[PDB]
Amino acid sequence: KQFGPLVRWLKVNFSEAFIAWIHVKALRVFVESVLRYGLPVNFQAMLLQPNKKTMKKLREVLYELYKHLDYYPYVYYKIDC
Amino acid sequence: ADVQKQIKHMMAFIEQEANEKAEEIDAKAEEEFNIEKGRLVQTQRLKIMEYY
Amino acid sequence: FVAGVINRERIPTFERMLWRVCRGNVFLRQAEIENPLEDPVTGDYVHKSVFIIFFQGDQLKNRVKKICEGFRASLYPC
Amino acid sequence: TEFWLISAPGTWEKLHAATTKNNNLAVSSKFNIPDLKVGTLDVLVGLSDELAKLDAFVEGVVKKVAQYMADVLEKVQENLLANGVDLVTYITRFQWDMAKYPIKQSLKNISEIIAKGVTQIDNDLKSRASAYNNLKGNLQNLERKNAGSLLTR
Repeated sequence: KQFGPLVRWLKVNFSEAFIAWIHVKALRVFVESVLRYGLPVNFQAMLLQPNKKTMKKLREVLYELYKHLDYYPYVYYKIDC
Repeated sequence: ADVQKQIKHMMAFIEQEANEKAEEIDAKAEEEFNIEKGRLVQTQRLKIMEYY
Repeated sequence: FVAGVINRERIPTFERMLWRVCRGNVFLRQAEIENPLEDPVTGDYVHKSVFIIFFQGDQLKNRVKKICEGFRASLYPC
Repeated sequence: TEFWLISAPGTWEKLHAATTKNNNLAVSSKFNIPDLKVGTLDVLVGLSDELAKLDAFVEGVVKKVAQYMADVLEKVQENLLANGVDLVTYITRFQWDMAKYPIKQSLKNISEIIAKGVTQIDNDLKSRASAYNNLKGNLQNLERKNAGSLLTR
């Protein structure tokens, strides 16, 4: 009897927790990008997508674009589950 | 070169700090105005009702 | 506002860290003092440099005082 | 699987499409974020430490929910998010604007509402799963009392 209730309670909780944690990292990306990059009114907010076993080249590709622009020389927040 | 960018980032910030505290007194100048007016009305009502 | 003194050998890594953790910015003034002075045990006969920490914000004062002690800077009230 | 999350401010959003030309690295979706209420520089710096504190607590409490899911029927990744997988949700999510009001203060008010809301589910599910684990352990003792020699069973 308690297994059916706890699985419904976990599905109510864990789906709301991941949506809140994604909203928490979005506020964390909203902050510290207004200070690193300038704020005339707002910053140019874009995002990215995960990568498998090629992130050593992705870090090399991102640092080449960011060293001329400007721990990283840009804004970054890891979110791995 | 990048130092001249960070100058106008801060000058955008300090001017923004002057703006937002001006709006919170802009709201305060009308939030107290409609409640101070009814306060003197009620006491002048209580003065004019006793002499009535 | 903070005014203070730091040696010449630690000033380029100081502003690299000062740009890093403050990260809005503080408009740093770089100016080297003349012929070497000496605080008694640290440091013995070194020519230092002044700096200027205005920043106008009065919140980043906590975030710079840790850096001023971490790089062992000597600060005086102006 | 990991998840990478990089903003590049400085059109410039077409330089985001120039990063889509790097197809051998990632797809690099957009994930539009609405304009939040700003206006503080002192409180924004202080909120950066609080957002760092709230991020580690909320993800860490969520990791215990996955461990408590193995206590139910013992692997399977069925964590659907708004009738969607976690990759498909995060590619096209946004701020809900009603669960966290954009008109309210994003530094204090919208952050603590997400904080007290998550901590309400964190404390309640920690206590509720302890009751279901208490009945599961005693039923194993009911199987342990029906085991062994006849002098002890």
